[PDB]
Amino acid sequence: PRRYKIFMDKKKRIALIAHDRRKRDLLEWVSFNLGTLSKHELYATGTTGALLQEKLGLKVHRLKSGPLGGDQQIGAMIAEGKIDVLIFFWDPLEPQAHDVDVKALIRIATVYNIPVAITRSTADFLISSPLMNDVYEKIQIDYEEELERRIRKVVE
Amino acid sequence: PRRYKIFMDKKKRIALIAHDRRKRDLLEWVSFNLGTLSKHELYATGTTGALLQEKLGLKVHRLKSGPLGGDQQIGAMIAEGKIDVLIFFWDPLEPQAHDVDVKALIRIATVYNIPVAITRSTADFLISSPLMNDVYEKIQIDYEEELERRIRKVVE
Amino acid sequence: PRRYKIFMDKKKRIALIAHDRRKRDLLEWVSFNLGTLSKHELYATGTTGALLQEKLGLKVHRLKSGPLGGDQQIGAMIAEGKIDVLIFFWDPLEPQAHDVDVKALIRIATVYNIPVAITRSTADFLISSPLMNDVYEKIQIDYEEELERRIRKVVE
Amino acid sequence: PRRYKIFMDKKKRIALIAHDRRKRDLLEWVSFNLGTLSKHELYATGTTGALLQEKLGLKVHRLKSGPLGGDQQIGAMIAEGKIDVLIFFWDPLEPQAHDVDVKALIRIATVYNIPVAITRSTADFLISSPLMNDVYEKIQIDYEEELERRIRKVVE
Amino acid sequence: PRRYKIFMDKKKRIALIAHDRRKRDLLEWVSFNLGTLSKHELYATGTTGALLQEKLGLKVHRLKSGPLGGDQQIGAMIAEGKIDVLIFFWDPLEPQAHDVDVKALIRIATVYNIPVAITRSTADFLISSPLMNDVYEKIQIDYEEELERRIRKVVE
Amino acid sequence: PRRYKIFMDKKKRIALIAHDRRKRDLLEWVSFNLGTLSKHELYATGTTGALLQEKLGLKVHRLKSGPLGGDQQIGAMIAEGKIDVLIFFWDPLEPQAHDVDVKALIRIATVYNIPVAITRSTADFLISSPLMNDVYEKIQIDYEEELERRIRKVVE
Ligand SMILES: [Cl-]
Ligand SMILES: [Cl-]
Ligand SMILES: [Cl-]
Ligand SMILES: [Cl-]
Ligand SMILES: [Cl-]
Ligand SMILES: [Cl-]
Repeated sequence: PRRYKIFMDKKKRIALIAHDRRKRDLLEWVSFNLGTLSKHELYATGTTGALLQEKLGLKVHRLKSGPLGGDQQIGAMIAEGKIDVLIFFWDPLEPQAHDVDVKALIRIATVYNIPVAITRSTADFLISSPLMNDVYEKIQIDYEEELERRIRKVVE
Repeated sequence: PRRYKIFMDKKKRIALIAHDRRKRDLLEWVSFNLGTLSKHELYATGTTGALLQEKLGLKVHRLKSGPLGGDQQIGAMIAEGKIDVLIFFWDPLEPQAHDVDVKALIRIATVYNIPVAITRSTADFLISSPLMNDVYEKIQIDYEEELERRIRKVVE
Repeated sequence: PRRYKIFMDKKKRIALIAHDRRKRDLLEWVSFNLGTLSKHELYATGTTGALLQEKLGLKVHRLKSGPLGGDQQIGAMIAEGKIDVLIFFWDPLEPQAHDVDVKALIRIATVYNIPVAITRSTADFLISSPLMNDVYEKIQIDYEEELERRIRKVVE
Repeated sequence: PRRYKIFMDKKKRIALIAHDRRKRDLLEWVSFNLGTLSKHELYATGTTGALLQEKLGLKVHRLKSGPLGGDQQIGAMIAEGKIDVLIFFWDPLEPQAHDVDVKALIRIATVYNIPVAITRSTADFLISSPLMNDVYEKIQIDYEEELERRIRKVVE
Repeated sequence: PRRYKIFMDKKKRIALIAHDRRKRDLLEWVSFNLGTLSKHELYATGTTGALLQEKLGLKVHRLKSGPLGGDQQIGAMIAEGKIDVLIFFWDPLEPQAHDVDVKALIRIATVYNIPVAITRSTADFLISSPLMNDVYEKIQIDYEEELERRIRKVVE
Repeated sequence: PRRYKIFMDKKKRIALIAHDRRKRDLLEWVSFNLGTLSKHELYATGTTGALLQEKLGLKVHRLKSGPLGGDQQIGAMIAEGKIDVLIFFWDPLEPQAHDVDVKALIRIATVYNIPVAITRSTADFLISSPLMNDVYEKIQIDYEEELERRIRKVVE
């Protein structure tokens, strides 16, 4: 399947997500990077969103709570081009029973090949890339072509 | 947490999904039950929906290909109250690598307690119930309250 | 592989299962549906079973505790035709470490295409279908034919 | 919870299972160790058992095909005390989609602390141990007590 | 792919691992089997290691804490031949969020076909096999040959 | 637990990994970014590394085949501080059965908070950041302290 060269916009649509024991960490990261982040459009799952607004006076579009459908809302937005950078701080050691599934989100982000930070150090590289504030070129694999060939083969 | 009651409408919004080797089975099921399904609003992932339009001339709202984000569109729509019945025929023996993930959709259908058929016989019971064509009462567990309080104790 | 038309009995063999935080919910559901349920034969995992007997004076065959083998006993019973309706209320948000695996049970129920309720609203549709108290027709996929063709190919 | 001691019998009840690409390996292992295995009671999933009967003239109790419920029959029998050794040769590289799930069987073997060989070399150590042909002592953790008390605090 | 006959050493390199609620159990097992275990070289994840040294005066090489990379250190050691017996007592009912993943470790042990105990009764058979203190023969599947044929096919 | 600061070096130790159907993509990416990658120390799983040596004459340290233990070698090296950037191009649609597990590597990269690219566009942001070629500060959560205290309360 084909690899296409696609141009991406200067102003980004950034989804901000954190597992519960990473919420204060995300808050702090956002707080040191306010100047750059305030040039882009920002979204968050419900509770992280409230925290940002409440502790920073930040302007963010709030989706539903991650475990109550907010994770699928943001995944759908990725697939519709309405989010194009994912920042997801997650708990690799003691995650809550309800803490949002990292897999499905990173998967749909990989399908659409968008920038993803799943470590805080990755987010620091992302936010300081010249590509953050500029137009840039990305390679989109033609997964639709691949998928349909396979489906037709099975179905006949 | 509290359990509270919601009355659901007579006319349903029904999501139809099939794993690749179950596509023809779901087509045969829809074809045999058209009189009843034609009273309702029908939705489907990309390829299953085209197949229904082509083979049956059925008026179905087509979403993206399931593996390319249609699954998450449908999950988002369940959480938003835009879908209130899920019919998903799946492959329990030989699923393809890309076959739509059953767990995440049944998870979100269960959070919002909507009727779900993940076997063909379950589907025959659903469509024959008098509640298919009438309003009925569902119990909605107050997951937002519990969740909010747990998140609080962690972030605190 | 072939799809066979198979007739199923008027009197059902119903397995009743609940994750810990759904046990009181299952109790209440059973309590509003006693009249219909008392026409069929009923089974439960060990602790749910005891609860039903203790809080309702219900007659139910008790298997082992779900996490100590009761889940496999009921799956085996499905595969031997000794259970033919599954009612499983489960915890989509805060499940216990030991709470019975939903996947394996829904899988073997799909192999044998029996009616399954994994939401309480699904159970209300099931119990009110005319098929609940009548003989009905079901489609059994010939999974055995499919499996053996595949196995022989690998083994030579 | 309490740990208590159970004496196990000299004559074992042994479940033999192999993933499709390991079927010939298990046949060669059984064939090389017949003198010892012939002293014990032998059980197998559907296709592995037929193969042993055909190729070696071995008296093996055949269960259902593993992917069609034989795995759960065997898990139920472990929990019931009807199987007390599990020999399972599995494919760690290229398993088929239907290949029997390793986790659920080792889970239940561990709950009931029975000897388990999930590598061929482990099997050579098991069958050569003097405990293969004698009675021995096993520690059984009182999982029912702990479980019961946890379920109680939740339902309460 | 080929099955090769490979000779293994009399003196073993044993990795000792326990989930948190099995740590005291592993301690006790080691304490009844000190005489045999002291003939071989012993390794453990960080915290289990400390416990053994602290409660038994045992000489063991300590890797990092299992959840902080110790599990991958031991898996790498298996793949490099530096560990050739795995003893892993694990929690089948109430595992901690951080408790070491059993799957990846048993998988790499199966790739390299080494003796594995994942039940305490299995460990008692292992430690009493004459093969424990002797040279023995093992069958190594040529997984490398298989893998490369597959990779070349995809990549072209 | 405490969050503390570590300064990372100008010269990076970079692990390069690709699922089989992404091997050619990673080769094209490395080829386009050679000027920058040649300033750093490069590591790769077995087959990806040979391909880079063959096609680009690149000096890469080759580890074992990913599915035969190279993945765990790399995870061990991350935990040991021997790798401080992970570039992993993976197949979100049609992964092979043996394709390297994404979760375990991103888990350990997150424990030790190193920069991670699991999409090609993330990789273009990483390599263009001024932090690629300078020293930078990372936050290391004190996971060993928390873990140690939790293990203690359990064993106690
Ligand atoms: Cl992080
Ligand atoms: Cl079905
Ligand atoms: Cl429900
Ligand atoms: Cl093996
Ligand atoms: Cl055990
Ligand atoms: Cl990508």
